[PDB]
Amino acid sequence: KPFTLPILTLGELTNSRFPLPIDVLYTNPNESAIVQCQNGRCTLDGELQGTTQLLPTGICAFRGKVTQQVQDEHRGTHWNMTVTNLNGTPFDPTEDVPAPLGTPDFSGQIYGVISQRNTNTVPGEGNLPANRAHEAVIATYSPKFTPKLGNIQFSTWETQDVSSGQPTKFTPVGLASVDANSHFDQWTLPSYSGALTLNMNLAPSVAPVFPGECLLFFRSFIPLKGGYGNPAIDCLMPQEWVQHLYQESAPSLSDVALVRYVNPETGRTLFEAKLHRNGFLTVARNSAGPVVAPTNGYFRFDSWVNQFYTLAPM
Amino acid sequence: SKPFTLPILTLGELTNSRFPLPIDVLYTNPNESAIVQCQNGRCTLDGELQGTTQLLPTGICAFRGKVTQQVQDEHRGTHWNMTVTNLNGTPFDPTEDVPAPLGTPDFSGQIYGVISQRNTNTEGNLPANRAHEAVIATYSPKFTPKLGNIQFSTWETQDVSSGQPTKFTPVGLASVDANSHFDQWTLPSYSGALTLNMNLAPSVAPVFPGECLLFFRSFIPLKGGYGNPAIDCLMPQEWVQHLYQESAPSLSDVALVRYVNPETGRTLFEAKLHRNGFLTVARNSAGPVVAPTNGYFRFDSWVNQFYTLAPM
Ligand SMILES: C[C@@H]1O[C@H](O)[C@@H](O)[C@H](O)[C@@H]1O
Ligand SMILES: C[C@@H]1O[C@H](O)[C@@H](O)[C@H](O)[C@@H]1O
Ligand SMILES: C[C@@H]1O[C@H](O)[C@@H](O)[C@H](O)[C@@H]1O
Ligand SMILES: C[C@@H]1O[C@H](O)[C@@H](O)[C@H](O)[C@@H]1O
Repeated sequence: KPFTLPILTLGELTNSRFPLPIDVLYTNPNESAIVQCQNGRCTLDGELQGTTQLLPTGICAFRGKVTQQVQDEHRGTHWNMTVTNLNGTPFDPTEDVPAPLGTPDFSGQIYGVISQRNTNTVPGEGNLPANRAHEAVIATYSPKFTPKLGNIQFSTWETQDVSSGQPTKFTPVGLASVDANSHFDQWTLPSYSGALTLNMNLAPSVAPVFPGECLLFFRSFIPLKGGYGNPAIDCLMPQEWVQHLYQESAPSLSDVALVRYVNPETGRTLFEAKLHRNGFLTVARNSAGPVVAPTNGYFRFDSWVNQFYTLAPM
Repeated sequence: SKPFTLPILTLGELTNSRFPLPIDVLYTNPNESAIVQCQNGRCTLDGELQGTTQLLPTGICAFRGKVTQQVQDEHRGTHWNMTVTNLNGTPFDPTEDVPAPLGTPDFSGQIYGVISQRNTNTEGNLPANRAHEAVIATYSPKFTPKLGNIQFSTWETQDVSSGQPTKFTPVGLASVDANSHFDQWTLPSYSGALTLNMNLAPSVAPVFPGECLLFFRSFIPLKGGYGNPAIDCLMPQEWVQHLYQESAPSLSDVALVRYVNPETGRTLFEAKLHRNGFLTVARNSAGPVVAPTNGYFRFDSWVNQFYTLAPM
């Protein structure tokens, strides 16, 4: 079965690591961190890895139940919530994944909304349940961030109106802050089972091997609740590619696919890239920053090549 | 002729095309009195997007633009006038043959979400940001997205900036009380109340007796109050994306599809997938379809509109 990519253009793609549109292609050759994100991880023959799942709505989402308000040294009102799988089934800590699928894969203060729809109903309200929603922040670097253990902590500005024991949804919106104390680092993994514990079942790190090549990312700018900053989240492949590869399950015929970024209006190749078996791109570029190209561009699969192939410089 | 196909995503791998929600259940309501004419999640089987439908899951019920004016509510809250652009940032051209900017909500209600802003200009060199909860009343006379401007309301009374890039991220509904006018089949008046909506995707309905529409239903969060609101789409967003990609010619008015249990390989029921992009089943009851969420629709064959469905 022939390998293919979707023909979605850049303006028709979304980020696999946060629910955002793709804004720009981006490189950063001098990156010192190990790149080992756990969302948006899928091999070219369709094997999901890390905490990757298929739903755009599941990325950095949680589902579970608040248990109680809990004490924390930091500003705001804090709440513990048990988390299930996103489909509502209990999370089994013995499954070979790093954390429930969809769990955030970076250090930071994730801003969003916690909502609740009670289980118990009121006969006088037409047998309908009570609801509430409030802004919330999940500090994924917190020692109380233990999604692999089945529970996480979030904070609210709201001091009282979060109910114990009720079905709870976290909808991610952006970051609370990127100030010095907010520990935003997109390449630092949370400790999924808590402070001082080793993460397990991780999708592998990715890196260029060939001289003069660097990783190519699909970058999205992420909203901020407050403060100064222009934070971005870089993914290895957009969510649509994860969905496409998963569907197709086409055998990989070598370790490296040649892809060309094409202008569909002019028919011209703007540059070429290696699409590696483990699900990431490299290009021959010697600079950091955006790739300035029209957002109607798209990657076209050309052929299977190998580690010895020399890319034309971008 | 390029063969027609559906994705092999199961129900638990699908999302709603009318609000950013996972699909929870398949659903019927044969006795629905409303005309069904939603404008998001509209795609013909040969890949033609219709209504306000666009491809991004992040674009559904999203807005992008700039705030122009602050107006205090007479009682509580603050209203903000927002010019809106296309989601890709380009100016919205009201002369384009669409009902409203793609992604515009397609139902009456108070849509609850978060307005966020990242300023354009900067003596530090990083832009200032803010976000607050917001509500967009799509039934409001000030909801005129086809004219390039809408209004949202906030609890926040001051901290929303004019002339700065603004994003609305939808989250759910503010209320489904009587005074909140939630009706998922009532279209907003995209240009205001006394004006006719234009360029609409057509209404959908069974043509053959004994059939009813089959929906992909999602439950939508509420900011407050009592309720268990739901939003029904004709096809999930992944089907819109797939059909658009494939652009396979339609070889009859109807693609017969079977909902299959892959564990047993058995067909649970069959449905008609109509050319204009919607499902009907032979069912004479309302409510969820009780089936495993690892079930999925498989394309069987092109059939005629006169084909008689096996009763569910
Ligand atoms: C719920 C809280 O309301 C306050 O007025 C705001 O200043 C905070 O940002 C937060 O939204
Ligand atoms: C930099 C400042 O951050 C704060 O949280 C906001 O409330 C202000 O509007 C401003 O953007
Ligand atoms: C910003 C507003 O803060 C208040 O405390 C809350 O009661 C409202 O629901 C809203 O979130
Ligand atoms: C019915 C009530 O709606 C309000 O908005 C909420 O703040 C309460 O917790 C409760 O659910």
